[PDB]
Amino acid sequence: MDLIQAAYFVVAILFIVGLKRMAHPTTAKSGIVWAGWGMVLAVLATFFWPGMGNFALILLALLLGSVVAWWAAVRVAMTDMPQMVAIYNGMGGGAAATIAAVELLKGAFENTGLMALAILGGLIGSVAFTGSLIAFAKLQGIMKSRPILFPGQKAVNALVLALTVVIGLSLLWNDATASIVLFFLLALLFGVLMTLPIGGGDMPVAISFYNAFTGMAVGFEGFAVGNPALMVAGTLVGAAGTLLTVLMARAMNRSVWSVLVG
Amino acid sequence: MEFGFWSALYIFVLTAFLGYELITRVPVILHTPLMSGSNFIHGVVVVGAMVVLGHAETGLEKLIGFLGVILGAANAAGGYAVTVRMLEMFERKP
Repeated sequence: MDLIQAAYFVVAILFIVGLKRMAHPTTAKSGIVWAGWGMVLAVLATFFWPGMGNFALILLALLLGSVVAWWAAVRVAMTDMPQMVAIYNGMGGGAAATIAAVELLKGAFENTGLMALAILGGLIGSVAFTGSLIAFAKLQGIMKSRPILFPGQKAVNALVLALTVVIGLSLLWNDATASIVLFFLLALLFGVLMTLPIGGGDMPVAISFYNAFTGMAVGFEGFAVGNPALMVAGTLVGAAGTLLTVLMARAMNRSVWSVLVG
Repeated sequence: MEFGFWSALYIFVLTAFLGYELITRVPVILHTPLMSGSNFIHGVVVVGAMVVLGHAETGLEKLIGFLGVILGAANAAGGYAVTVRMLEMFERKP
């Protein structure tokens, strides 16, 4: 507990300084390096979580995802870097949801307010996930670039979101394993629906928006389960990410709401 | 929030103020690399997914916890790689 605490703490200082340095011209190159060590320290230190098992599945999954991902990033043309940022972002959010989802269906929550936090992070995660994939698809030409519009869409979107929130709250009284898969389907479903109307040209602001969204997703997820490394880094990026989205929109001589709609 | 409700709320808001604050005064040329690095940083989701996986029973929990770690690992690995390549655009040639 106390050496993990100590490690995860130094990890925050490494992400804070790293993010701090990524933001200034002379110091940008080191920033990613500092944050890098942050990750390393964090990934090692978490091996010593008490009650830790399934190590083969763990080593498999770290190895599988980290390498295939690295492989892709290195081969891609500089011209496709926006969608790469998108798709790695999506999966960050998917992870936020998986954390939520597992804990939710061991119903491992005593505090119902923590449960609520977890569910909120699940919803936001799931949205970022499929939201960032639609973004990718569009850039890659796998889908229509321009706003995918239809009859009374505004209403169907609000409706799914409303339905999702609602059946989400449901898990506080009844946490039936059927309600959980429904909750996530709807959260993933609302992810896609949210981004159909977003034009390819606005995609930089959508992606910055989803980046804020998964950051927030993971900070919430971190508070719900007792994990400081997520709590800090999560909200650090959620907060910096929303500001970034404002500045990116401003720069593109246009507004965030506009991006979201048609 | 957790580990002292007030304790945690102070952390939440301070971290949020601090995060927001570091990014003010960022230049335009650094927008997207900043996005990539911050995207890389929420790559710590692995750590959380890792713990979910480590304690998983029921097998469903292992499956979905297994995906969690893959997804989380690519976010960190891929985000790191991508940020590094963007930063190489600023560099001269000889």
